Amino acid sequence: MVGVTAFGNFDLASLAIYSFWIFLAGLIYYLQTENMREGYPLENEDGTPAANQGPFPLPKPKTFILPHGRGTLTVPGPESEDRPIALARTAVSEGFPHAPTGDPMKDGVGPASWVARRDLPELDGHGHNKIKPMKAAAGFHVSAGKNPIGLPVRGCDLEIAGKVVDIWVDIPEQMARFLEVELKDGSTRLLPMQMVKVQSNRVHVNALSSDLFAGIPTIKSPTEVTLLEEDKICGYVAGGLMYAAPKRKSVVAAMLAEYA
Amino acid sequence: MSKFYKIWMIFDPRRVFVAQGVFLFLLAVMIHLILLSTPSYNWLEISAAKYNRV
Amino acid sequence: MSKFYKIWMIFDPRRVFVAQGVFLFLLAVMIHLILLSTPSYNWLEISAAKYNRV
Amino acid sequence: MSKFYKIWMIFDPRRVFVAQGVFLFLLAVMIHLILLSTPSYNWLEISAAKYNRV
Amino acid sequence: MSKFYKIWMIFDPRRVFVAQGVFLFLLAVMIHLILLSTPSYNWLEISAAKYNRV
Amino acid sequence: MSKFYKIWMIFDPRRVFVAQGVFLFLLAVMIHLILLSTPSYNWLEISAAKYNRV
Amino acid sequence: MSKFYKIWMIFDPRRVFVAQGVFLFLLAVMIHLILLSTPSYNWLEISAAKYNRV
Amino acid sequence: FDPRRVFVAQGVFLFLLAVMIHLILLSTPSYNWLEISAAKYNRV
Amino acid sequence: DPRRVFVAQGVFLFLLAVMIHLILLSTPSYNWLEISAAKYNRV
Amino acid sequence: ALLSFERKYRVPGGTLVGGNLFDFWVGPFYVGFFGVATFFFAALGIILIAWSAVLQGTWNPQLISVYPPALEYGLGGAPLAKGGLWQIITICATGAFVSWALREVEICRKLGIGYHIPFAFAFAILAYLTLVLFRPVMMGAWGYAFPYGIWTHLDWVSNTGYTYGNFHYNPAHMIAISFFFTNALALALHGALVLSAANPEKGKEMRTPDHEDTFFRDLVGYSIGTLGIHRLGLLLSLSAVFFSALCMIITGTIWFDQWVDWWQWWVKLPWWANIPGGING
Amino acid sequence: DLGYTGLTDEQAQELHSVYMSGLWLFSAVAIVAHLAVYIWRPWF
Amino acid sequence: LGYTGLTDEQAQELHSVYMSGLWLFSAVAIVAHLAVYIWRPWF
Amino acid sequence: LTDEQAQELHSVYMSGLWLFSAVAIVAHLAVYIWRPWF
Amino acid sequence: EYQNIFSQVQVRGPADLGMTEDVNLANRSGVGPFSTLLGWFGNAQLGPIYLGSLGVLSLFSGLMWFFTIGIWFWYQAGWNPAVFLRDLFFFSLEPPAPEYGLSFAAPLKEGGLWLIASFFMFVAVWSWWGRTYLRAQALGMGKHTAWAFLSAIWLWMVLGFIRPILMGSWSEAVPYGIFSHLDWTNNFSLVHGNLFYNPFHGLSIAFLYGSALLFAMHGATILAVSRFGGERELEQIADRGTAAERAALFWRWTMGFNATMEGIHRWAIWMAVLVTLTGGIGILLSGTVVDNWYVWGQNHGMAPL
Ligand SMILES: CCCCCCCCCCCCCCCCCC(=O)OC[C@H](COP(=O)([O-])OCC(O)COP(=O)([O-])OC[C@@H](COC(=O)CCCCCCCCCCCCCCCCC)OC(=O)CCCCCCCCCCCCCCCCC)OC(=O)CCCCCCCCCCCCCCCCC
Ligand code: BCL
Ligand SMILES: CCCCCCCCCCCCCCCCCC(=O)OC[C@H](COP(=O)([O-])OCC[N+](C)(C)C)OC(=O)CCCCCCCCCCCCCCCCC
Ligand SMILES: COC(C)(C)C/C=C/C(C)=C/C=C/C(C)=C/C=C/C(C)=C/C=C/C=C(C)/C=C/C=C(\C)CC/C=C(\C)CCC=C(C)C
Ligand SMILES: COC(C)(C)C/C=C/C(C)=C/C=C/C(C)=C/C=C/C(C)=C/C=C/C=C(C)/C=C/C=C(\C)CC/C=C(\C)CCC=C(C)C
Ligand SMILES: COC(C)(C)C/C=C/C(C)=C/C=C/C(C)=C/C=C/C(C)=C/C=C\C=C(C)\C=C\C=C(/C)CC/C=C(\C)CCC=C(C)C
Ligand SMILES: [Fe+2]
Repeated sequence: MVGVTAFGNFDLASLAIYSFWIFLAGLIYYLQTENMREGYPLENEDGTPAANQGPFPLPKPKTFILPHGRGTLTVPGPESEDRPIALARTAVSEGFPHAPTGDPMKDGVGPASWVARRDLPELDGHGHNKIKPMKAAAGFHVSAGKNPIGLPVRGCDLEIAGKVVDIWVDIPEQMARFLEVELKDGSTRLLPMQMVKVQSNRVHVNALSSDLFAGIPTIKSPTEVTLLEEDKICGYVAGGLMYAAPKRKSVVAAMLAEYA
Repeated sequence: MSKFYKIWMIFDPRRVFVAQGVFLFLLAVMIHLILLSTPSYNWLEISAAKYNRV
Repeated sequence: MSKFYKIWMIFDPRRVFVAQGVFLFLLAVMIHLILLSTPSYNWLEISAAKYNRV
Repeated sequence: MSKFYKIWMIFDPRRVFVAQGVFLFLLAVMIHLILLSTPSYNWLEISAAKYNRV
Repeated sequence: MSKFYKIWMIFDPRRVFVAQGVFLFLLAVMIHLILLSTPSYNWLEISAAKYNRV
Repeated sequence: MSKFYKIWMIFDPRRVFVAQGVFLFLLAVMIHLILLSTPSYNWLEISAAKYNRV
Repeated sequence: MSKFYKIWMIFDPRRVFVAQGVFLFLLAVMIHLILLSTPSYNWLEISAAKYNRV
Repeated sequence: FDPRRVFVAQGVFLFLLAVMIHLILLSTPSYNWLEISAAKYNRV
Repeated sequence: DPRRVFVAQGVFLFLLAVMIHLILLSTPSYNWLEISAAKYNRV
Repeated sequence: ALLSFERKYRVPGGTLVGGNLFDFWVGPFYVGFFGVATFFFAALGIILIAWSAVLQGTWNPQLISVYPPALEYGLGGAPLAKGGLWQIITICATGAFVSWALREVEICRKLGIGYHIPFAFAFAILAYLTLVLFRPVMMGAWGYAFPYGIWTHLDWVSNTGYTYGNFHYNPAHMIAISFFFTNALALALHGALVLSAANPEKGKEMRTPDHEDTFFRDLVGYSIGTLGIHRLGLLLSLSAVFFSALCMIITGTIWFDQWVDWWQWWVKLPWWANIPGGING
Repeated sequence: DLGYTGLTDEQAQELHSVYMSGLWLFSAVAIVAHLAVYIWRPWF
Repeated sequence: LGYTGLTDEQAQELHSVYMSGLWLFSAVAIVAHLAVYIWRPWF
Repeated sequence: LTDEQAQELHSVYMSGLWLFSAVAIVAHLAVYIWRPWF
Repeated sequence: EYQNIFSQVQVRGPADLGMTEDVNLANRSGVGPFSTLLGWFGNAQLGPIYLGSLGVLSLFSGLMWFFTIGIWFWYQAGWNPAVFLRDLFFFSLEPPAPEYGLSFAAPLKEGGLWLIASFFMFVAVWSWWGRTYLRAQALGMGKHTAWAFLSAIWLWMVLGFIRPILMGSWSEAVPYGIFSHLDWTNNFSLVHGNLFYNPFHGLSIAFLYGSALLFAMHGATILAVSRFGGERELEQIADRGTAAERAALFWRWTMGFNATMEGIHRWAIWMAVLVTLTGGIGILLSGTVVDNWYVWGQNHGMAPL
């Protein structure tokens, strides 16, 4: 079949390439349609629906049947965020920042934001709790690397705000998730591991300073952690990067601020 | 043939009409390009021959 | 042959009809291109020869 | 041969019928392409030869 | 040979029948392709040579 | 040799029989292909040269 | 040599027997192919030369 | 030392080393028992 | 860990011995088999 | 305008240069100082490619080609019509890519996330600079860089590869190709696994990460985990690009011959270099 | 009333009737064009 | 059988209208095939 | 499925199968008469 | 800054035997050892692996394929271990010569062994595909992995089975050997004109580059939002959190559009599948329809002349 044409130069090479162009257009449409299942419809900065919705229409809803009798999530659906946002718009026109009205970290807006998830712990496959302190877990032990239990915890201002008591691990996943860090208030806070730098003599936290360690949202029950409060803790620890920038003893930051 | 209308209790009109419009335009472009490719029925070249434009 | 209708208690009409439309269009395009490929049954070339176009 | 029907207490009809349709279409395309490949039984070239078209 | 039937207290019929169907079709295709590959027993060429189709 | 039967108190029959069937088919295909590869014992070519097929 | 049997308080019979079967088959195949590779001891060619098949 | 792992490693080692030695012998034109036997008994 | 050290040592010793024997077998001399064949008229 | 959830994140700050001069959005796009710069550079580059189309004489998008200066110009400038437009477009492209990376830093930073994304984009930027800047400068002329054409830079790839015979024998090349193939395999497996967990057999409950580990351990016997798979993906892609840059930086610079001649060294190693038989000897 | 799209019988008939009116208008324009081309230059 | 959701009467109605459409399609195909065959046979 | 359902479904299947087979036999005879392959 | 590239402290405890729905555990083996080296990057646990009927079929066929190629390599070195060591990358198990065509009459030594090894490889790969499908089915999961593997198998089948049949010669399949199959690739390109001017070759390259692109993008995004538990993706699909929102907003403010925790994986699977899909189509057209791609490109507005 080498080289006969149906018309002009059109052969199976050309038929295949044009068929692929059509198929690719259809596939791109389908992929974007699947990706329009969270966050839509679009809205103005004042909450009312926008005149924009886009060239791509919303897909038909599909239902996820949650495991462990948690119910059903059907998407796309009506999305509200079931919490008040403490922001005030800077300009009357659109596409401008909304400045925080009170304390930004702690009303939970910006990089310190959090989401109202279900106030329940996520479960492993067998139904138990997924994340658990070392003492509550049976058989787990620090297996390699510098064991952080018993070390002081230093903030971004080169003060020590507490010291490590226990590790929260993720049972099926077999990896450490939180540092239970206890202050000389006596109450304990949770530290995401990916926000802490475990050194030989010291657990450094670039995010926060000592005075902000007390503000971390504490845990409802003392052996478990729910999704809501994980957002709450993670959002505050992470928003500490911008909102605790002044209080930080960084050579390069002081360098640039003195020049600026 | 009388009750072909029940196809619309099977198919959502919006999706069907979008697909139909795309299909019809693509088919029309197909046939026009096929006609333009052949030395005859390439109406452009033919009118160039008839009125001695070249 | 009389109870072939129970195929619709096996298959969802929507999916079957979409697949059938795609299949029929693809088959028709197949056969038309096969006919266009051969020097005979390429109705374009044949009519151009018959009426002495080029 | 009388009680072959019990195959349907082994196999789900939906899956079997989908597989059978796919298999039958693929086999038919197989054989048609095999026939088209050989210089004889390529009915296209042959009719061209018989009626002195090209 | 009389009590070979006890193989069905060893093996689930569904899985065995699926595997057997796949095996039989694959073997048949094997042998047909082997026959088609050899210049003799490629019945296509034989039928082309016997009736002066070339 | 009398009490070889205790192998079945060691091995699960299902797994052993599946492995044995696979092994036997693979060995048979091995030997048939080896025979077909050699110019002699390739019974096909032998038959072709015996009846003067070419 | 009398108490070699205590190897079975070291090794699980199932795993050892599977490994042994695989090893023995692979070794037998090894040796047969080595014999087939050499012009002598390739019993096929030797029979072919004896009975003059070519 | 786990006796099972040691025994498996030892068996693999012994067999692999034997195969290597036999292959080294078969490589040389001499010591190739099959081929020198073929030369002896006029197999050419 | 004595186990890991011993395994690495055994692998090292065996591999090095094989390399040395191969180096010897490479040279036309020191190839005990081949010089023996030359000596005893194996050609 | 805004996603249902976007407004609580649109806050001031977290930007490297310019305070709140350009700390605003245009539609969904965040602008910033480096957004202004990258729009300028991208616009100018696309315009200059169109002007190349005008000068060359074609309007076929697949035939437009902007060739670098010829070899005799060395590392100096060339007339715009015969090599200078390529140089200006290269400067515009480099500026656009770097501004894009810095704008990504600003966005990562307003949102409070790590800088892995501008990190990984810097690897691609360095591979591009290896092909366009480092190797031709180390090697003497702008004429060793590739033209800006859809099908004419493939000609550059082919000619450069066949200058050294079969380029398949470059070893860093083989490592990079293995990384690319492994990356595509891992991407397919990861997408399939997550989709199959979220979209199970049809009407039964949504799966868990335990099911993903179970499936893959049944398949081959060692699951890597979610964090593991994302680490492995980032590292596979970055290693592929790094070894591409290496294999091309060493080519024509410290290696000048056929690459199978490089592979020749293992064959000639003392304890087998003389044995008869086999493929080699 | 399969309810797959949610439309009722009367809605279906109304929509199908207006569709078919549009379809026959399109078909009529196509037939006029085809006759014009055929008269101008036949393909049979 | 209980696999999609339709009853007997719905199945018969849908199948009847399908088959009417199928035979209409088949009739148009037969007319086209006869026209082509008369115009230029392939047998 | 039960016994009666199985028999009913198998009977209608086999009617369809023999219809398909009959059309295939007619086509095969037509082709064979037109041009034999044996 | 901690970059989350390597775990900085590890933990372990009881091994996880895995979920137990519709899975015959008689076939699942026992858990293997824990690797401290693998634990610095991902999971440290090895095993347990499932060993079924298709598992044994695939293991047997693949082992015999590998063994057959190895025995041919040993023969091809003259049974010398040193030559085998030095020419391991230069050995080749080459298909029959063109004059045999598709016939199985090639002697054992110019391609009977190639045919035997190819049969073993066929059985091994298709058994593994079936095993992928059944492992997905046993846990009640979707069959997405089976279809992506089917795309890879499509390219493999075109390279070794379908194209040789279309060209009527076993001589045009791929030899088993490292440098030999690389030379097969180069010579395939040389014989048919540039494959660079094969449009489906270009599409395949586009989707391979896109795979590397998209998967660097996605790994970097997930590692950047792993501070909010972003790596736990099934739960973010189930119950959206701030990691998902921050990822979506990063990509929306960067390039004007974003995805979902769910939908980025549809992008990923299609981006990876299209590589071998378009590659198989291009190789199938290569030689069967076009035998000089550069001339074809000249004829189709791709090359200057
Ligand atoms: C009407 C007018 C006429 C118009 C005509 C023109 C039409 C234009 C259309 C334009 C395109 C529109 C969009 C297309 C993409 C849509 C994707 C989609 O909708 O996903 C939904 C759906 C999502 O499933 P889900 O919701 O996640 O599952 C939830 C369930 O609970 C769990 O469900 P599950 O686990 O059971 O999953 C089942 C399902 C879900 O699959 C997945 O999970 C995703 C896997 C993605 C990879 C799939 C590719 C695998 C490739 C197989 C072999 C490749 C080589 C084939 C040969 C190449 C062609 C020559 O599996 C599949 O669908 C894949 C089957 C692959 C068989 C391919 C056989 C050969 C081709 C035959 C064509 C028909 C194919 C089937 C069509 C019907 C499907 C129901 O996924 C799919 O159905 C995949 C669609 C497959 C499309 C065809 C695949 C090959 C395409 C070839 C392109 C060639 C172009 C031409 C070039 C050469 C020409 C000469
Ligand atoms: C001089 C050489 C030629 C050329 C010749 C070819 C040829 C010939 C081909 C390609 C192909 C490809 N080339 Mg090219 N290529 C050239 C230049 C390039 C350049 C470049 C920058 O120069 C690039 C990026 C590429 C890139 C690509 C890929 C997009 C594509 C292969 C997809 C793939 O992953 O296959 C690898 C994946 C597979 C082969 C699938 C394997 C699947 C099976 C199931 C795996 C089984 C494993 C087996 C059992 C082993 C088990 C092991 C144990 C389990 C451990 N080529 C030049 C022009 N290239 C292919 C293609 O599709 O082209 C259209 C192809 O055939
Ligand atoms: C406030 C401070 C004020 C200080 C003022 C005093 C500074 C005095 C500076 C005088 C000369 C500076 C020399 C610069 C170093 C050049 C290296 C050199 O040795 O030159 C030899 C070569 C001579 O090339 P040649 O080919 O003619 O000769 C070969 C060189 N020999 C034989 C001598 C070994 O010149 C170059 O390398 C030219 C490089 C051009 C660099 C321009 C880059 C533009 C910026 C954007 C870069 C990013 C995009 C890259 C794209 C580039 C365009 C495509
Ligand atoms: C290369 O190979 C070559 C090309 C040479 C040879 C190729 C050969 C191949 C094998 C040819 C294959 C042919 C196939 C098998 C032919 C199949 C034909 C039939 C199955 C197609 C069916 C057509 C019927 C269509 C037109 C149906 C139309 C009906 C619609 C108008 C509406 C009806 C739909 C519903 C039921 C209506 C209302 C809905 C409810 C609510 C009542
Ligand atoms: C290269 O090799 C070559 C090509 C040369 C040779 C190849 C040879 C191969 C081996 C050929 C293989 C042939 C195969 C084995 C032939 C198989 C034929 C049979 C099995 C196909 C079956 C056909 C029957 C079909 C048409 C069924 C039709 C019935 C439908 C119309 C509806 C019936 C479905 C249900 C039961 C009806 C509803 C029932 C209710 C109660 C729900
Ligand atoms: C000392 O070590 C020992 C000897 C024990 C074992 C070591 C062995 C080592 C040396 C093995 C080396 C293996 C080589 C290096 C593997 C290379 C594989 C190459 C790279 C594969 C590349 C491409 C191969 C693919 C394309 C093959 C595709 C063929 C499939 C499509 C199946 C073909 C279907 C066949 C032709 C059907 C024939 C059916 C029967 C009737 C013959
Ligand atoms: Fe992911």
